[PDB]
Amino acid sequence: KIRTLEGTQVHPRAPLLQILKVAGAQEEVFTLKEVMHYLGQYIMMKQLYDKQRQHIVHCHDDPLGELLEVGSFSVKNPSPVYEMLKRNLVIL
Amino acid sequence: ETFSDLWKLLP
Repeated sequence: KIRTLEGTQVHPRAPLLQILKVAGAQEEVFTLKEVMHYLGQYIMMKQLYDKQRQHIVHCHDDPLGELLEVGSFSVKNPSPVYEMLKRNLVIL
Repeated sequence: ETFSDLWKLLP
């Protein structure tokens, strides 16, 4: 597991890769910004954001919830995401 | 604001 997370290639462990693939990823190797890209696609596509208060994402009965280990997060409090990423990315 | 506007506004 990484401690500190430009252009550097990551390989996501299988649980994360599944979510990125559902989001549309055609790849096994990603940049960090390609991971964030597909992660936001996933929330969009699955409509996990709260529809009145769209900074809030409800991820509780979803494979993403399982990864983040929270029922909800705020896009303005992105810690659960960054922490999940260092738990789920192999940094070569 | 929409979720995707908020999302791309991230470090």
